[PDB]
Amino acid sequence: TKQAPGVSIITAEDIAKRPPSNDLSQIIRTMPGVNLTGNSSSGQRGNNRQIDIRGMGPENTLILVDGKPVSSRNSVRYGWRGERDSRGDTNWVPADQVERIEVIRGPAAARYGNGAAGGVVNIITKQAGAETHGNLSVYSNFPQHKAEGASERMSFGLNGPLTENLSYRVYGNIAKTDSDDWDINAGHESNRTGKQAGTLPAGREGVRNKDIDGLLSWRLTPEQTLEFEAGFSRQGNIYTGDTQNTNSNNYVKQMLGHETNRMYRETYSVTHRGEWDFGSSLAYLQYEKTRNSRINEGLAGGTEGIFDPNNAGFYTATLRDLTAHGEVNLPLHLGYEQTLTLGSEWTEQKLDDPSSNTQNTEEGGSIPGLAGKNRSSSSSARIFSLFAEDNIELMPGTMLTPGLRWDHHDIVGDNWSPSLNLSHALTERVTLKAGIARAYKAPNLYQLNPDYLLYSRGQGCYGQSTSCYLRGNDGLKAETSVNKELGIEYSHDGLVAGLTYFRNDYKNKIESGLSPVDHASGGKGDYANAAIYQWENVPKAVVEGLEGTLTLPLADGLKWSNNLTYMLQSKNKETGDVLSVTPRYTLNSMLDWQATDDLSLQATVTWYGKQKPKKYDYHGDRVTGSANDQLSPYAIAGLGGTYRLSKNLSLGAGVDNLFDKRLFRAGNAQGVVGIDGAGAATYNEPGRTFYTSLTASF
Ligand SMILES: [Fe+3]
Repeated sequence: TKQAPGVSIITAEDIAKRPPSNDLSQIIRTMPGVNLTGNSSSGQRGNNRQIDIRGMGPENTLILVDGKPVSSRNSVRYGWRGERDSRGDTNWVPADQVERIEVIRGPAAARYGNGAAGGVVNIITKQAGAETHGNLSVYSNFPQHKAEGASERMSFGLNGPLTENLSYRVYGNIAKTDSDDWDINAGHESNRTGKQAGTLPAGREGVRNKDIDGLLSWRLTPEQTLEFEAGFSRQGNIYTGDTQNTNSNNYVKQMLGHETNRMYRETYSVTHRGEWDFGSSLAYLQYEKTRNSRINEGLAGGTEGIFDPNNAGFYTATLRDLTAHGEVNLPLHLGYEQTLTLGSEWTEQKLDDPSSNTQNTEEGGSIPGLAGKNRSSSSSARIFSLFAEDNIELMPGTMLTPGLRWDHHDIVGDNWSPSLNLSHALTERVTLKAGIARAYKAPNLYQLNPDYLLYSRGQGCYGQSTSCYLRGNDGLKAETSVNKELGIEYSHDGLVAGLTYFRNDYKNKIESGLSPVDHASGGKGDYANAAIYQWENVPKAVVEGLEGTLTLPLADGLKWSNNLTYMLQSKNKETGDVLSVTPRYTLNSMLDWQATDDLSLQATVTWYGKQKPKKYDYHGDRVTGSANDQLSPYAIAGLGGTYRLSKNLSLGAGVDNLFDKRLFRAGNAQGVVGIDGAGAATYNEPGRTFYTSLTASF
């Protein structure tokens, strides 16, 4: 099936029947245990939501394409409140060239190591067969309300042999998601007075995509396959007024409807695959080079994450990420039947960011050990990793899987991530699964870097009103999490009923600090001798909830599917505030009718529970008025169909959000001077939207 405890498959056929506008987050987020959330609780860049597994935040969600990491978002400045002005890393592969998506949550994902603390999303592409095939896929949606941005998408694939031992596969995508109108949130905004009167919290940023991938497979012997692939992708946005704090200036307005960030992503990969008697082998080299070109922003207080009109123009941040991986897999025959996997991994992240490191110390006064001007643009970390998984058959139908991962991070030091995964047949229809693993999170190159320096005159300083600096800290420990999960599943004649409890005990979550470690010397007026905070390790945090799935065959042609997320707890145990903001629950419900041999029909309902904002502001003081606002439970219904015209041509058509339930970003979560908070009202939910699709394939 598509749902075991801790794991979900999305198939090409699923993607086809619930087409995404553009980004895959749309369909990935409907898996149990998965939300579409910001990383922390500020609501900053709140229309830029990314995949979150079990409320661990999206920085703890590792995105792979065919087993190879995507790290491109690590090229976007990481801000004071743990958000990047990034659309995430699930929009690099076009929907219609995906074979399947694998989502691995909690203890079963730790084995993947750095940044799999929430879990892994592996986006798997269609490959060549024994013959040549190819496809041409087009999708086009049509919002009821014009304010909301429509999406258009055209991709092709082409795959097959060249020789007896030479296979290839190529695809290309062109797509565009129009931005929401600059004024979509007008009349819904938080109360804005004085200087900030007239300001608006923005709708969804638009994106233009260009994706080209080529792969050559070379199986130069019976037991030896060698793969070369290159990826060229380009996302340029369509700006619609978004700023960190929802303030505006003149440069912002000048740029409405213009490209203000472009990401170029280049991937080259060498992969050798072995199969012989003793067992299996895999090793790969990926070089990911990301260029993040965007308009200079300020790094101080209310000027953090607005276009800086004193330093107008684009800079380019450059991420060179290098990944090499080796695994062999061994069948073994002993007192217990088993399979042993042995592996090394090596990664290098070089970040050149010529803008992030430029906050100067004149106003707050200077910081011993930090040069106020011409600090290095450069950050880097290498992790070396060794691991062995043992997949032990005790008695047929029962598997015990212990694995040890050891990682050497060249700054933070040594990590030991042990794991144990049990699956037990209690019956031929019932399976119990238990798992406890310690997953691993390396500090990001922003958190780690003593040259990375933000400033506030007070409004963003914890436990005071005075000026303060926030500073990078190479003294940081890595974040570790003991992800526990206990689950049970009945599966028989496509009847599936399962429920999982998960608890992740979260140690040394990295976060803007609560106590000054120091005070600077000198600078201007009341702002002089500002307090110094660094990126700190929070001792303890907890997430806890329930994943459920229930699939009933109503009739032979008719299938009723349901996935449930219920979030019990999400607590920073130091401040007692929430980590993420997620709906209390999420129920996704599909009815799938095979109405003919040729016609298939789909009704879907998604129910979102209550959403509560953070209780405390940047000061650590309790928020008041509209900063407390919660979002009521709501549902989104949709109908669709796919009418097969020939083995060569299929048409799709449907309506997302049938009953036109809409939500509007009112701003960030808390109040600032002149800008009331918006609590949980931090994102735009789009209204009724018609769509059509056409897929031609040999
Ligand atoms: Fe300020």
